[PDB]
Amino acid sequence: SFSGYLKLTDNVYIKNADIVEEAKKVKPTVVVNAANVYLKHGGGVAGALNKATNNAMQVESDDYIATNGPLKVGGSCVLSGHNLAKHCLHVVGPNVNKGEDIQLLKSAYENFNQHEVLLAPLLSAGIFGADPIHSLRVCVDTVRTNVYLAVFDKNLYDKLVSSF
Repeated sequence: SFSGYLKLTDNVYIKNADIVEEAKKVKPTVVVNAANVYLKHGGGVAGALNKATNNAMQVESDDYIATNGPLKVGGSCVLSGHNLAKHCLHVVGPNVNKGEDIQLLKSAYENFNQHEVLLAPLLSAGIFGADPIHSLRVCVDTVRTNVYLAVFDKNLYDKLVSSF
C-alpha cells in the first residue's frame, strides 16, 4: 500500500513524490489527474500521467470528449487508469491563469468523496496557478475519504508541511 507519507489529518496524507512514479509503484484503485475541461493532457500532472500511458489516456479522453463534450470546471469523470491505476479520476480544478473562479476548488475536491481512497495531486496547484497552501487547506476541509497527496516539488512539500 502507500508508504512514506506524513499524516496531516484523520484522512489526508502527503509525500514528496512524483505522482507518475507513485502510481506505477502502488497501482492504486484511483489516481487523480489535474485535468482541464477538454481533457487535453498537455502539461503539468496531466501531461506527465498521459506520457506514462504512452498517450493511451489522451486517446481514451478524446473519445470521451467526442461523445460527452467538455467537463465543467469543478467537475470530474472516471476513466481508465491504464498502467497507472485501476481508474483515473480526471478532476478539473479552476485554472487561475485562465481567470477561473478559485471558489470552484472546493467543488473540484468534492469529487474525491466518491472514492474511498485516492492518490492525488493538489488541485489547481502548479501550472493551474493557485496557491498550493490554499489548495491543501481546501483539500483537508473538503475531502473526507482517504487521500494520499503527492507533491512533486521538495521545497513546496516542505513549505506545505511546515505551514500546515
